[PDB]
Amino acid sequence: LPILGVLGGMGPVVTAEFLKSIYEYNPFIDKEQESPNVIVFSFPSAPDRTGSIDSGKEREFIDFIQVNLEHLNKLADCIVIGSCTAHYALPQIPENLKDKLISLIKIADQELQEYNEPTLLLASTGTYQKKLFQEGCTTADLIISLSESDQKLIHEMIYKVLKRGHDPLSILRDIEALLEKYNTRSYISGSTEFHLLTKSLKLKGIDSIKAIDPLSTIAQNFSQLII
Amino acid sequence: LPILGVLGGMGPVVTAEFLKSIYEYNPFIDKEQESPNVIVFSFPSAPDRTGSIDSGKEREFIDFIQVNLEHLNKLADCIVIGSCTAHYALPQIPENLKDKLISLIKIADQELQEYNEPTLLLASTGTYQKKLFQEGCTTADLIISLSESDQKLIHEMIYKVLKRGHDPLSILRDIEALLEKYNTRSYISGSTEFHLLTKSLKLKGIDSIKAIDPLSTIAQNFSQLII
Ligand SMILES: N[C@H](CC(=O)O)C(=O)O
Ligand SMILES: N[C@H](CC(=O)O)C(=O)O
Repeated sequence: LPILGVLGGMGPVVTAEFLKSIYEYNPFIDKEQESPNVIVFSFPSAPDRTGSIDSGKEREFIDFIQVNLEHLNKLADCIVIGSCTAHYALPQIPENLKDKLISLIKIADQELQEYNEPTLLLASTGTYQKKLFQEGCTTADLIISLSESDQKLIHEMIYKVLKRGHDPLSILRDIEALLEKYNTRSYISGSTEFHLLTKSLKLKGIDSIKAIDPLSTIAQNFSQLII
Repeated sequence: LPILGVLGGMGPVVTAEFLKSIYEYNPFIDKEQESPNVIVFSFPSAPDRTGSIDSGKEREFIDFIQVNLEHLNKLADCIVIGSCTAHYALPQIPENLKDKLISLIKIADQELQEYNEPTLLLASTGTYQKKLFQEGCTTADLIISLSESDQKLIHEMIYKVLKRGHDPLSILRDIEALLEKYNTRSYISGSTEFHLLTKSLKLKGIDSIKAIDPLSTIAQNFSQLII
């Protein structure tokens, strides 16, 4: 049977919610033996991703990712890292451990190709600084980049609201204002913590915003993707 | 840093919710590097626990638990199995793999000693048949056992409602009626799926019922228990 391995804890709140999403979107028909097999390493003790970018101890962070990829390579058939920012480590990791990896950057890119409309990349300054989406996406011309001022406001939303488990709907007004400002009906979850907002919107039946949210997509399409 | 290993997927819905509970009840102060480190094996492909009791393939089920305990023994400092029923396998597993194990039966027993009032064991027929609580708890005289008719109604709640992810509050009326019938203000989560009801009650501020719910307790007391 096909096993998904999640290297998560980045942050833990969204890591936990992602696991809920998997079984929410893959309900069983008769017996729960049908349902997805998943291994989660929720290690919040990973050194902060955006924090490690402003240090010589990117090295420390890349080691974290490498050792845990070694462990999960032995245990899982596909792997996901529960942080977009964290994908910056991948050029330093040997090609063999990235064999099973399913990139959140690539998943985002596939969705955006199908959607084919300008879309606002909501992400941390560190994700922006590492230019993961602009360098990684075939659809980069459809990505609207936040200004530096708005990047910091998003960083503030992620850390002061979403990572601390507060109601993701509490930032919806600020987000509609950004979408309205940058003149788009659509966002990319450049930070995985926007999985939490994506869920709260779907739950509330707000279908006016189009979320390109890789963790949602991985959950929805678990049967097809994991083999 | 201290790592909790969860052998779960039994069922997956409650396994996912338990991981949410851990970070809900252990919010970080400044940085999320503070937060709990957890490994989850959510394998719903485990053969049904109550189902395996009515077969010669208890053997198949005990092997599942043993191999996964071997894996988690190498990776974690404490282990929990996310099924009460599943604890029936433990007499067959060698003492060395049970070193790190934190029994849900024992955790329930500790809580009930402190509470010290008659309490209704809500559980599957298979948990009842294996007599895990009556044989395992020092406080067994405080446990009120369901009749066989009511055991089947609970089995129906677990499988038709809670395991399929439906609103745990949808069974609250039926549960108040059982507590009222057996003349008590208190239940034991003999099935782990009653973690889901315990959460939905705490969220709704219903403090009239006292839940002896081991997964809640493990989450609340993560710092103290995990070392
Ligand atoms: N939430 C992660 C960054 C992190 O907090 O590690 C991301 O995808 O951007
Ligand atoms: N939910 C489990 C039984 C199971 O479904 O495996 C229990 O604790 O009873």
